[PDB]
Order: sequence, then structure tokens, then C-alpha cells
Amino acid sequence: VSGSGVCAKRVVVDARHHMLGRLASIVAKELLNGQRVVVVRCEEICMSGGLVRQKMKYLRFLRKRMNTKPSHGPIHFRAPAKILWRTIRGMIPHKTARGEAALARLKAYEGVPPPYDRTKRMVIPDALKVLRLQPGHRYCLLGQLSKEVGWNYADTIRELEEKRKEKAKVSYDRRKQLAKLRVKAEKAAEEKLGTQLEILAPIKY
Amino acid sequence: SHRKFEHPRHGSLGFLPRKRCSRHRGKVKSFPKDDQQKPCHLTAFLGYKAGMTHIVREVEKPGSKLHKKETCEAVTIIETPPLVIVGLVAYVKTPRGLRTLNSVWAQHLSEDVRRRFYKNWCKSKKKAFTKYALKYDSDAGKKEIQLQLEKMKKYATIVRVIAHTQIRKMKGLKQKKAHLMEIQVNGGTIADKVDYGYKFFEKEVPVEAVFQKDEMVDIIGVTKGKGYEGVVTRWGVTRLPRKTHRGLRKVACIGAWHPARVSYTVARAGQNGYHHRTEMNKKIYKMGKSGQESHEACTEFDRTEKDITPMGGFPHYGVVKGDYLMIKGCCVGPKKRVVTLRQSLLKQTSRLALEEIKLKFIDTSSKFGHGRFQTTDEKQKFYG
Amino acid sequence: AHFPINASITAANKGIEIRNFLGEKKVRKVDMLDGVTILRSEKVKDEIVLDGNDIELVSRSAALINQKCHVKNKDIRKFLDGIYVSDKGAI
Amino acid sequence: IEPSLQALARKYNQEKMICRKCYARLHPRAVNCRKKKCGHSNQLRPKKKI
RNA sequence: CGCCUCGACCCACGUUAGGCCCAAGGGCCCGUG
RNA sequence: GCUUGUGGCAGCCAAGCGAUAGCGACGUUGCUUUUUGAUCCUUCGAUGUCGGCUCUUCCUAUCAUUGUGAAGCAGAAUUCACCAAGUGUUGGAUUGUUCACCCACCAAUAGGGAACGUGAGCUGGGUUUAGACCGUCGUGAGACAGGUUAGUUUUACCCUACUGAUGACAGUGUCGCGAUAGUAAUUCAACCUAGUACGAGAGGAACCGUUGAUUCACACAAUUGGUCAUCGCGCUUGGU
RNA sequence: UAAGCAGAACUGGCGAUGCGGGAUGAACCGGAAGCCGGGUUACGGUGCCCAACUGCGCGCUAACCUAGAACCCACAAAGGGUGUUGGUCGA
Ligand SMILES: [K+]
Ligand SMILES: [K+]
Ligand SMILES: [K+]
Ligand SMILES: [K+]
Ligand SMILES: [K+]
Ligand SMILES: [K+]
Ligand SMILES: [K+]
Ligand SMILES: [K+]
Ligand SMILES: [K+]
Ligand SMILES: [Mg+2]
Ligand SMILES: [Mg+2]
Ligand SMILES: [Mg+2]
Ligand SMILES: [Mg+2]
Ligand SMILES: [Mg+2]
Ligand SMILES: [Mg+2]
Ligand SMILES: [Mg+2]
Ligand SMILES: [Mg+2]
Ligand SMILES: [Mg+2]
Ligand SMILES: [Mg+2]
Ligand SMILES: [Mg+2]
Ligand SMILES: [Mg+2]
Ligand SMILES: [Mg+2]
Ligand SMILES: [Mg+2]
Ligand SMILES: [Mg+2]
Ligand SMILES: [Mg+2]
Ligand SMILES: [Mg+2]
Ligand SMILES: [Mg+2]
Ligand SMILES: [Mg+2]
Ligand SMILES: [Mg+2]
Ligand SMILES: [Mg+2]
Ligand SMILES: [Mg+2]
Ligand SMILES: [Mg+2]
Ligand SMILES: [Mg+2]
Ligand SMILES: [Mg+2]
Ligand SMILES: [Mg+2]
Ligand SMILES: [Mg+2]
Ligand SMILES: [Mg+2]
Ligand SMILES: [Mg+2]
Ligand SMILES: [Mg+2]
Ligand SMILES: [Zn+2]
Repeated sequence: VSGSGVCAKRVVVDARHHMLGRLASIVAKELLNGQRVVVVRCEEICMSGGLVRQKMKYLRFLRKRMNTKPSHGPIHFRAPAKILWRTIRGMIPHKTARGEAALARLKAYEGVPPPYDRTKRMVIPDALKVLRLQPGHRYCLLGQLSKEVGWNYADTIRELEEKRKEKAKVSYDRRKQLAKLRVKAEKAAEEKLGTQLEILAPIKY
Repeated sequence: SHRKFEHPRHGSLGFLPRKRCSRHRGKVKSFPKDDQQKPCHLTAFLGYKAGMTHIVREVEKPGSKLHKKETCEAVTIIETPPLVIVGLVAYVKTPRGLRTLNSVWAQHLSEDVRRRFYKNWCKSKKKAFTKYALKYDSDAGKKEIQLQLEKMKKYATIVRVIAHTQIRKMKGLKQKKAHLMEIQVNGGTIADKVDYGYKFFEKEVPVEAVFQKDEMVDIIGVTKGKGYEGVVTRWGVTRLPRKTHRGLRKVACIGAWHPARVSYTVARAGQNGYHHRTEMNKKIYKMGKSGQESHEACTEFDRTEKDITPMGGFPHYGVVKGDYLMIKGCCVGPKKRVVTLRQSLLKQTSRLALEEIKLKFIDTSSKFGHGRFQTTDEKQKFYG
Repeated sequence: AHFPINASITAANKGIEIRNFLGEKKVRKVDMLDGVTILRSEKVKDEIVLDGNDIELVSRSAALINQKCHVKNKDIRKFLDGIYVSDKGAI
Repeated sequence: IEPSLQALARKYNQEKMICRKCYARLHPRAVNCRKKKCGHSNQLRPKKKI
């Protein structure tokens, strides 16, 4: 796996319904290559194996702790965005200055906070669950695992996300009216300059 | 190898680290859950520990050997004059937790509370809130105040009042700097809370608006400091034999060869006392209201005219002239220490919770010795 | 066998109150699941009849009643007291 | 208890099979145990009667 | 909250045993000095 | 450290006992490293060798306590098994013990690891220097893994770890948020249930409720108790 | 009984030896070497750490035991399963 090569200012990835370790693998390569990646909706990342297998995996991780000073030992983050942050860190040479810089280019969020609610959010085809998992096999959502092990901001995330989807639904209705107006405009402008646009006919889709 | 005999460990690991508190005034770490059906009310109060005395009462408790018999009980007196509301603070929800939305302050703030904003009040020009007070004079300024309040009603999910004590009423405290705290309003809708807290600006809220007799409350404060202390007193470990070379007031083994480190669970010497503590389920036996018969230490069975203050004053405190609470048992901290009183976080559906207290006698003998008189009048009539 | 089980329907249909099971002082309360009705039957001595539209919800409510009346710490081959489904059908 | 109601109560307390490994209580027509810890054993015996 | 010494162009929710589709493999932009 | 014969623990078959409630011979498969051996890899310009006291963590092959399944489970009691290491597992006589064995209490008095945890923590009763008895052995000097009695226990101010204490990090102060880390409560009794369920009888439960207590933790000093150089007051010896 | 035990036969190796792989390691696999440029391989690999496919193709597996996943090598047995998938011999 190499980088995207798309050389933008920052790519915003909609993490919903992606496989956690396959998403973290691609993002880690992007960060190591110099790209800034913003991951939103980390509460809806999917992990293969249902809730039960994933929950006991975290409980075994929660067992690990420095016997003589626990505040020194492993830090067990409960939020979905910090869980994904730590999964990515495991795939990065983070004790070197290069990996330190790579991990500083990653931003992870639960829900879609501003300004990314009004930007374009992409998907990773080879991390999507619909292309990665057989339809009958078990899986769980990151927010469900996080809620089971101590995360307490699932309700505020859900309430904010409903408000965001209402605003986006209204913006979608407005965009559909402007699209119908556009199609009428290109129809009327088609005849008004009918002769000039003959070269565009064979490549019209 | 395993230890030869079992005994439980000395001290609790749940109060770690045993350090000095970072604050002096006790802090509410969790307010009661808001029930929007109930009327708007405050959930906490500030008071000052005056002293201890003992009361006698007849117990009504079926099934107990104390039933219909009198008991002697030690009580703590907390002087609680009314608080002044001087502001409002709003909180909105956020994926990172609660966040302060905005705050609105009253036009008039006493110099006692304004001293809280200064390290050296008498060397300064005392400019705090001098320009903020100008919003209440113009008309554009009043528009901002109303706009801030309307923002509170629309966006806030938690509304808290900013209140301060009238610390100069207790002369024996010898302090002019008031104590300031945020108190949550726990009734009604958000618009109800904002309207309720705004009508209280520059107004005195008495202790009876917050608590009632025979209620279980939680007391928050900082315990008495004791400085550097050894393991025997700080943690309660046992002394070593008299024969012990280099002293006997230590822990003998502070760990095994492996792990090759000292653990956080082993008792060590350090700071003892001056810790933040939240103590719950303290019953209110009496509410002494200034200017009423309930302020006196006379009961229905004892008609002797006497005040709550013991003969010669409360030792190291002074005379209680303001409103006060009588509370069963002991209370955190020394005398004069500011204490935070909070409503119970859980439902008090219990016999001890629901018991009705009827006092038979209040001791007002001097606590500075083996006092034997209840009043100065009785002492002078005895000696001629 | 010895202690007559006393059942009381709380709402019009929603609740049942079991007391004196094996002569105990505990009160067993079972709330019928959504859409399920219960009636202390007539024409039969000690029958309760549960009614509803969903087979899983009616059968689960009968399971709740039976499982709250388990004999503890005794030989249940001898102490056969309980509330047991006697007939399941679709009216 | 009337004999007819006795038969009803024995349908749940008595007419059962017991796993000889994990002691699980099984329906009378069971041939294998329902439990993973005993490996779904076929070594079953009837529940003993009073 | 108070007090002042290198065109970096692009906002749907949701579902894949379903909503013409069958990838932005698109669209927009004097894209021209 | 390797090994696991021996030690300990767990299985498979089923002749029998009373086939598989509970057991289980003749055979046979394993696991473990708190036994003891076997080895001699590390350490001989030295890693302080027994035991106990103190203190903290850890395991589970669970003794009690929570929830259950089984019985040759009527009740009461007991036994087998499961999920379970959250909380407990004590005061003493003899002995240097470890191990043991008795007394007593208890819900119960389970088993173990951490350089056979822990000596710059103690102690020094035992082992094991030099003094000295006895028995046996030796011609003798002397020996004994046999008994007996007397026999100096050093240093931390360094680094880390741990416990607390200040503190910079683009003005200053007040009020806040809360990622993360820690964490805690525990067991028993009395009364009612009830001399009831059960049982031929003898015997004999429990839930709910109520009232207490144990172990632990965190505070506090109204009262009781303790503490004196209040050198506060009094008395008093000798001197001056 | 066994042992990273103790002792022999043939050859190689380490000791005396770097270098690539086996995460790590005297001995295992590859391969032995002056200072360099370019090309290609061995062993071993191609989701990220990590250079190289989330490559093309068929099955099997679902682990509510920490499913499983690189010679030496870092273990597992007798015995079981109406889990599931292939077969064989019969009524
Ligand atoms: K020990
Ligand atoms: K104490
Ligand atoms: K002691
Ligand atoms: K400021
Ligand atoms: K063995
Ligand atoms: K040596
Ligand atoms: K001597
Ligand atoms: K917590
Ligand atoms: K098979
Ligand atoms: Mg690569
Ligand atoms: Mg936590
Ligand atoms: Mg033990
Ligand atoms: Mg809090
Ligand atoms: Mg000494
Ligand atoms: Mg006093
Ligand atoms: Mg019984
Ligand atoms: Mg053996
Ligand atoms: Mg045998
Ligand atoms: Mg040496
Ligand atoms: Mg040493
Ligand atoms: Mg040394
Ligand atoms: Mg177990
Ligand atoms: Mg335990
Ligand atoms: Mg050992
Ligand atoms: Mg040792
Ligand atoms: Mg020493
Ligand atoms: Mg020692
Ligand atoms: Mg030492
Ligand atoms: Mg000695
Ligand atoms: Mg000697
Ligand atoms: Mg001789
Ligand atoms: Mg001696
Ligand atoms: Mg009878
Ligand atoms: Mg040599
Ligand atoms: Mg060499
Ligand atoms: Mg080359
Ligand atoms: Mg693939
Ligand atoms: Mg390896
Ligand atoms: Mg097999
Ligand atoms: Zn079974």
C-alpha cells in the first residue's frame, strides 16, 4: 500500500461503515507520506467479530497496567475517536520524530463537528464493510463497544448528529430545486446556441 | 512465599494521593440530578463551623431498645446566614462534556465579594466590575444583558447561580473576603431557571429556602491539617518491637525483591490531614432562624431562656447571631472552617432518613472547661 | 400442596400479584409485556389466562410468571408448587 | 395436590435428562448435551425420581 | 468572565438479498494574458 | 535454569461396590514446579544461607461467603459439580523451627508464589569460628552430619523507585469543565416468619420486614478516658 | 525416567566470521568478505510498523477458550462432539 498521491490540503474521510484496522492501515500510510487526514464519525466504525469478542478484547487490554504505578502504565481511552487514534498509532513508528510528525497530521472526531459538516467527506473503497465482510458475519460499531466500556458521550453525539442531519436534509431539498432549475436552463441554452455545441454531442454521456 | 497470616490492608487506596487539597473551600463535585417537574430551587449552601454540643431527645423507633427512651447525641453547629446572588452561569452540552456558555453579573456587588478578586485589595484601585456596571445605565448596555439572558434560555442545559456569603456578619472570623460559589438550580424548565435566578440578583436567599428540618444532607470541606506524619499515624500500621534497631515507627518490609520498585500501595510517610472530603447522610436536627423562637436553645420540655451559644462563647469561634443548622454528629474541618452543604444525591427512603426529631434539652454549658451552669444568670444566682 | 397461591390482577390486565407462594412474605410482581392481557379465570379453579396478538410476547409473559415462582433450596421433585403453562393455543 | 396437577408439575421438575458430565438438565428426548464445556456429550441419564 | 501598566473548486440521509445506477472513471470554473 | 523419576494434582476404559448418585480394581494418558532427587550452565578479586515479626501485591488446583446444576436431595444436615479470586481465613499451650499436635472461638479457620518475597527493616532462638562439659570413636593430636552451655549483626548524604513539598512553560485574577488514574465496604446475629412448610415421629427451614453487632475505611472532640514544664493552683522534703 | 545430562562413529559448523533472513539469539536457512558504480538473485517476504500486490483463483474455518497465523522454536496427549465439510461400506 502506497499513498493516495492526491496532494491536497487535507482529505476528510467519512469513517461510517469502514473496517477499523483496514481504515487505520490506509490512513497511517497517508499520514506517513505527508497528507493531513481528518476522520469524522469514528463512532460508526465497524470491527469484524461481534460485540462479545470485541468487548472481551478490550477487557483484556484493560487488565494491562503497571503494577507499581498505574498512572504510568497503559492509558485506556474510551472514546471512539481516541480508540481509533491509538489503533493508528500502533501502525506508525511513533517514537521517532518522523512518526511524531505523521501522527500530528491526523484529526479524529465523533460525529461531524464544524467546519466539516459543510465540506466533502470521502470513503475508502478497500475499507468499506460492504466490500470487506460477508453479509452474514458478525460485527459491532465502535460507539457500541465504547459505550460498553465507559464512554458517556454517546447521547450528546447522537443528539448533535440528529440536528446536523435535519439541517443537511433541508439543504438537500434546496439543492434539488436548484438542479431542476439548472436542467431547464441548460435545455433553453441548448437551442439558443444549438449550432456552436455540435462538437460536444459525441461526448455527452 | 505467602504471608503466614492474613489481615486486611491498612487504609484505603480510594483517597489517594494523601496530599494537601488544592482548594480551601470545599467543592461540589456533582450536583443532584435535575427533575424538571419540581419547582426551581437551589441545591447547595455555604456555612461556617461554629462548634459542637450535645442534645437529649426521646427516640421513637419501634423494634429498638431505645424506643420511647431518651438518648444523648453530639451535634455540630453551622452558622448559615443568607447568601447573596450576584450572577448567573449557563452550561451547554458538548462531546467533551459541559462547557460554560456565558455569565451575567448583577449591577451592585459588595466590596466583600469584590475582595475575592484581589490578592491585595488595599494596594489596588479596586477597578473590578467598574466598567461592567455601566451596562445597566445606558440602553445599548441593557440590550446586551437581555440578549445574554435570552441566549441562556435558548441554548443552556444547566443553569447555575453565582452566590457569595456575607462573611462580615461573623465578626469572629476576622475576615472581610467573601466566599463565592456556583449553585445549580434544579427545577422547572431552562427558561424557569433563568427567570428564577435573575429575580434573585442582589438579594438574600436564606438557608430555609434550601434545606428543611429532619433532612439528610452532604457536607463538603477540607479536613484539619496535621503536617508531615509517619506511617503509624498517617496509615495506622502497627508498631515494631521495642528492641528494633534504628526505631520502631516504620513499615518493616516495603516490598519484595520483585517487582524491583516500591509500589504505590505501600504505606509511606508524608502529609496527613487537610484533605477534601465529601460526607453524606448528616441529619438536620434544627433550623435556628434569626428573629424567631427557634433560634433559642430552649425546647418544648425546657423553657429556660438561653441562646444557642455556650457560656463564654463557642471556643475559638465566637457568638452565633445569624441563622444556623443543628446537625447530628461530627463535621469536617476545624472551627471557623467554611463548609459546603449539598442536597443528597440519592432518595432518602429510610427510617433514619424519615425520622422526626424532637429535642428535649440542649446543653449550653461552657465548653472551655468542666462547665456546670447553663446560663450566666444561673452562675451568678448560685454564688450570690 | 399446602399454601394457597393468591394472585391479584393489578390493572385491568397489565399486572399480576403473587403472594403466599410457599407461605412466604415476599410479593412477586410481574408486569405483562406490551399488548398482553391477563385475567384470573372463572369456570376453572386456579387458572390464569394470558391473551395477546404476538406469540413471543404472550409466551414470554407466561415465562416470566413461571420463573418468578421457582422453589429454592428444597427438593423440587417433592416441592412441586409453582405456576405452569397448561395450554398454549391460538383461541 | 390433585394427581392431574401433579402430572403438570412433573413436566417441568421431573421428566428431564441429566448430562453425566456437566449435570445439565435436558428435555426428555435429548441425545446430546447443549453445553460447550462438556463437548456436547451423548452420555446422558434420566433424572432420578422420588 | 473581570481588570489594562500553483484550479489547493465541490455539505444527502441511508441501503447493498437494494436504492436510471453498474464508482468523482463525475461535475464546475475563459481552462486562453 | 533444564528434567520430572519421586512429590502433588487431573483424566480415559469399566470388572466390581452401592457399572457410572457417590465410588471404582486390573490397565492406560496427562499436567504442575510450594517436595525430593538428577545435572553442574551462572556466581568463589563474596548475590549476607534457617525461622519468626512487619508490609504489599499476585495465583487458583475454592475453605467460607454470592448465584446455580445433581443426589441413594422429605425437612434439617451432608456430598458431587459449575460461574466465580469481590471479601475473609483468627486468639493461644509445647517446640528455634519450617512441619506438627492439642485448647478455644468462628461463616470459615483453603492451598500456594513473588531470589524457598522481605537482615544498609528488625531479631538472633537454630545452623556455623575461637572457651568449655558428656557419650561413642581414636595410641595420640583430634573427630562426630550426637547432646549441652557462653559467644561484636557495619555504611546511604549517590542514581532510580516510592511518599509527600515548591515550580517555569507570553499579563493577571475569579469561577468552571473533565480526558485519564485510583477506589471499598464486609460478614454475622436476634425478633417476626414458626414450633410453621416437610415429616409416622424424632426433629425442623427459608424469603419479605425490623433491630443490632463484626471486620474495614473516612472524619471528628459535645461528653468519658489518657497526656503537663499551662511550670495554672495547692501541699510538701533538704538547702538557701 | 529424563535433562540446555553424561559418553562414542562419519561429516559439517561455531570457536577464529562479518553480511541477508528466522521480531530477538555463537551453531538454524542463505551465503562467506579489498574501496565503489550499474544490473540480477539466494533464504525470506509484498495491510501498516517495513522495501515490495489490500494482485489474479478454488475451497475450508466462525473459535460466547486470548480462533489461527514461519524449519530449528520456544510444547501438548489418551479420549470425545447430532459444529461443519468431504469420502467408504451397508439396510
Ligand atoms: K513469607
Ligand atoms: K483515627
Ligand atoms: K505492635
Ligand atoms: K482574561
Ligand atoms: K511428575
Ligand atoms: K562463590
Ligand atoms: K555471657
Ligand atoms: K470511576
Ligand atoms: K468431524
Ligand atoms: Mg511498503
Ligand atoms: Mg476508570
Ligand atoms: Mg494465604
Ligand atoms: Mg464530578
Ligand atoms: Mg538491637
Ligand atoms: Mg473543652
Ligand atoms: Mg435440604
Ligand atoms: Mg507421580
Ligand atoms: Mg489404579
Ligand atoms: Mg563477584
Ligand atoms: Mg544485595
Ligand atoms: Mg555485597
Ligand atoms: Mg475455577
Ligand atoms: Mg481472594
Ligand atoms: Mg519456591
Ligand atoms: Mg529467602
Ligand atoms: Mg543486615
Ligand atoms: Mg533474617
Ligand atoms: Mg534487603
Ligand atoms: Mg545463637
Ligand atoms: Mg564452639
Ligand atoms: Mg580411648
Ligand atoms: Mg550456645
Ligand atoms: Mg405436618
Ligand atoms: Mg579459544
Ligand atoms: Mg569467543
Ligand atoms: Mg547493486
Ligand atoms: Mg485478499
Ligand atoms: Mg521466533
Ligand atoms: Mg480426537
Ligand atoms: Zn453436558
